[PDB]
Amino acid sequence: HHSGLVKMSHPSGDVEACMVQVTCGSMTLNGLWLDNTVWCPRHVMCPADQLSDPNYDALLISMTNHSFSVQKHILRVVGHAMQGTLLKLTVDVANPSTPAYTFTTVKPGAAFSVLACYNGRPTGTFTVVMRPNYTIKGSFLCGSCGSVGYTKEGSVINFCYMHQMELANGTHTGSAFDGTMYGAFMDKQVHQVQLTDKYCSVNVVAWLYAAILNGCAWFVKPNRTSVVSFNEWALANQFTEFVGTQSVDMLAVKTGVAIEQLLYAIQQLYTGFQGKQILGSTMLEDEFTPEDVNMQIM
Amino acid sequence: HHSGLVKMSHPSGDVEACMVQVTCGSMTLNGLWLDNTVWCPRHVMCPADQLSDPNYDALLISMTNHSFSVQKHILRVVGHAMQGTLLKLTVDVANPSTPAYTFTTVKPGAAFSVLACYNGRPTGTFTVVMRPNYTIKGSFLCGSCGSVGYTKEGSVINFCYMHQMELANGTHTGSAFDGTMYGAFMDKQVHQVQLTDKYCSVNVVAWLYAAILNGCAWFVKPNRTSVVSFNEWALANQFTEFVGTQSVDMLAVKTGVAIEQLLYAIQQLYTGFQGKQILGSTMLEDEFTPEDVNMQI
Ligand SMILES: *[C@H](O)[C@H](C[C@@H]1CCNC1=O)NC(=O)[C@H](CC(C)C)NC(=O)O[C@H]1CC[C@H](CC)CC1
Ligand SMILES: *[C@H](O)[C@H](C[C@@H]1CCNC1=O)NC(=O)[C@H](CC(C)C)NC(=O)O[C@H]1CC[C@H](CC)CC1
Repeated sequence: HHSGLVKMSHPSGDVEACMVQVTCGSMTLNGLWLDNTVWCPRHVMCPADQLSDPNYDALLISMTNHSFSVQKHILRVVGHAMQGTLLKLTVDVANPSTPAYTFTTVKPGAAFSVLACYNGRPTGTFTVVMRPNYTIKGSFLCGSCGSVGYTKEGSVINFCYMHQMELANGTHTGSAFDGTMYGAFMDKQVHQVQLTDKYCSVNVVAWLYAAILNGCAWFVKPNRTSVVSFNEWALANQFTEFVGTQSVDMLAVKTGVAIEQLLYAIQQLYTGFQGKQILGSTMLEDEFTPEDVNMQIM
Repeated sequence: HHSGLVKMSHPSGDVEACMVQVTCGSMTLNGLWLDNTVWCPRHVMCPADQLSDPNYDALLISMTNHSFSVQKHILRVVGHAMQGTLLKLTVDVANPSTPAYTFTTVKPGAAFSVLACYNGRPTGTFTVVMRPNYTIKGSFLCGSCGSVGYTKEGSVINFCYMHQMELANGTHTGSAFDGTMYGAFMDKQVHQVQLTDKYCSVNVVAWLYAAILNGCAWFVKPNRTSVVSFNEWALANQFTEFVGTQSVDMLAVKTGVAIEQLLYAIQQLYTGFQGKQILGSTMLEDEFTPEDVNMQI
């Protein structure tokens, strides 16, 4: 039986109306136009020559307001400033389609939508999970920097990601809108190695609840492992710490299966399912969130 | 190495702008507002009581324009007609933000984006493949009927799907905008014969090409199988006819691996990968298209 549990993105219209193209000399990428501000990655300021030890403090100083061209396809720059790894450009027109929005950094295991853009033109949307090593997967090619990731709660869009780079292993990372880069990473063109990844325990729990909700519960036993004992075990077996939420608790209540029974199950299934399947899979899945499961199965 | 091959949907803004809620007596669902026309599933006319064998012709006759209420959240009806399994409602105001559009009927193996809506409010977007048995997977709950699926050629939206129903196995089907149901399913709440799914061979080929481009070519041998023998093989082993395309050919040029090498490979890998992996999987994947792979890699 098909669960109906699929990778689902937020509708992108609200964010499509905010996307612009930013150009600084030879470099062109994408920007986010909210009210009188345009956000974009600061390496738009760097010529490909100096991309390996860029001196951003001196590059900023050398710019005037005319150094920046902002175009809308899907504007006059009257101020410029640097905030971490992002530029904050002030323009003389307030975006007439600015959504209600917040800037909140996301934590590992959280899911968000990405609107992939090239030259200020939205081309596609997909959902990603911030991994415990502060990378995301997804699809990003040359020119995609400035593409934004976001969630939506009510009328309020939370902008949480602005795309910056791709790593050697093909994963990706970027900034939060406070200007910090997710994970270590520096916006320089140099080899950077990401930390070891980990399974997102709370998302595995959610997925196993989805399985129970879908009729697949051969893996449930009376046996239980406590949260504290699971987290001790998790440090040493490449799982994140489990933190519960009202969202998980809703699934426990709905199914009548306690969280602690699923943490025990995870300790057994970790290694393989010995010929059985769960939701058409033979390994644990950690990219669906409790919120995903509550939305799409109930 | 993460290949960068993901399930990508079209930006939904253009379509969000056309979504409305349609109410008829006690039922409500979603509709599509293009110019002066609102499209919605005709079972909006059916009371819950009588969803097993509705008399749609008599329901339509029983109606008047004032039976139907249309509201845009994300409107007065002055005409109403039935086209197959859909209603075509004429409203007095034209949708100003009507995108350039056409109506197309997707074929099995083809991908399209879905805007899932409840009460006229877009809530989510995902991509599906029309399966060889004319169903789709996706995520659709109560109130989702009237959600639409679409492709894009340029700035032009091709509307191909309006959601109608769920089958006992959890899969879904809907109407094309000419009013016909994909796969001849009836918009009646009754058990119906669902054919068996098959592997979309052309998408399997595209996936193997993606593996090659990602530096996973362990399965590539100089051995070759012709299209016609493969297609003969495919009938007895739950695969679809392979039909080449310019998109596929681009991939054999990019990689330098010929189609027939991969058709031979499919015949071997169908039995299992024998301890090895392809793009993190131990089974063949058939929901990424030639167009996906070219676009994303
Ligand atoms: C801005 O559009 C790009 C996005 C890259 C391009 C290729 N795929 C992407 O996601 N960002 C960068 O190019 C970035 C600039 C520095 C200054 C941060 N550098 C970068 O991502 O380089 C990568 C390119 C890919 C290779 C392959 C492993 C490694 C370095
Ligand atoms: C219109 O919004 C719904 C969408 C369904 C409902 C639940 N999930 C969906 O995809 N369509 C219907 O409700 C449909 C109406 C008839 C007149 C076509 N009925 C329907 O899909 O019946 C299904 C419901 C689930 C059961 C499962 C054994 C089979 C029949």
